[PDB]
Amino acid sequence: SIDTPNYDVQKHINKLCGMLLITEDANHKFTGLIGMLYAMSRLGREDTIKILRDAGYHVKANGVDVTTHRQDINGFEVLTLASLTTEIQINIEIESRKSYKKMLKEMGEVAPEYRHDSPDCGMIILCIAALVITKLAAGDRSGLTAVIRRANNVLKNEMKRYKGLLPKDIANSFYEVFEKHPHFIDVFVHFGIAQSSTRGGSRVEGIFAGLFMNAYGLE
Repeated sequence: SIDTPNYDVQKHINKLCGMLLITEDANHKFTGLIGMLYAMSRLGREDTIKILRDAGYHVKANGVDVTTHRQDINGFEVLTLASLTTEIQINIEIESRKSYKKMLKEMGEVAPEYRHDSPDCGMIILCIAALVITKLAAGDRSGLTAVIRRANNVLKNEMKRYKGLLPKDIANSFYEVFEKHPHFIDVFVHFGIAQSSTRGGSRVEGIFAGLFMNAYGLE
C-alpha cells in the first residue's frame, strides 16, 4: 500500500515542506517521506503508478485527498496518507506556527522568501535528496559527511532563509526512506530526469537540476 498523490495536492505538500523548513530544531523523522510525496505529486498519480509498475513493483495505490480535521487544543487541513498520520501532520503545523510567530515578532512582516508557503519549499527538501542519491552508490551511510559539506555550500542562501534546513537531519531522513522503501529511488530518479528538463526563473529549481546532473561528481 503506497500513497500516490496527484497534482491537486502539490500545493499542500509544498506548504508541509515549508512548515518543516521554518521550524527551529525541526524533527526531520518524516522529511524523507514528505519530500518523496512532493516528488510524486509533481510527477502526478498516473506517471507515479507507471514508474512503479514498470520498475516491477506491485502497487496498491492510495488516493490522497485534503480533509479538514477538527482538533481544538488551546483555542486543520490534512492529507489522507497511509504513511503519515493526522496527528503527525497537525503537530508539524503546530510547531511551525510557533516558529512563524517568533519570526513575525523579531522582524515584523515575514518576507515572501522566509515563509512556509514559498513556491520553492518542496524543491529545497528535494535538493538534499539529490545529494543523498549521489552518495547511495556506496551501499552504506558513509557519504553523509560529504552530503553535509556539499549542502552547506550549494544551499547557503536557502539555509540563511530557513532555520529548519538542517542538512544532517534531512540527509539521514532520505537515507532512511531509500533504505526502507527502495521503490522511492526509482520515483526520485524519474522525477529528477523530468524536472531537469524544465527551465524557469526559480533559483532552487536550477540548483536541483545542477545537483541531480552531478557533472562534477563523475569528474
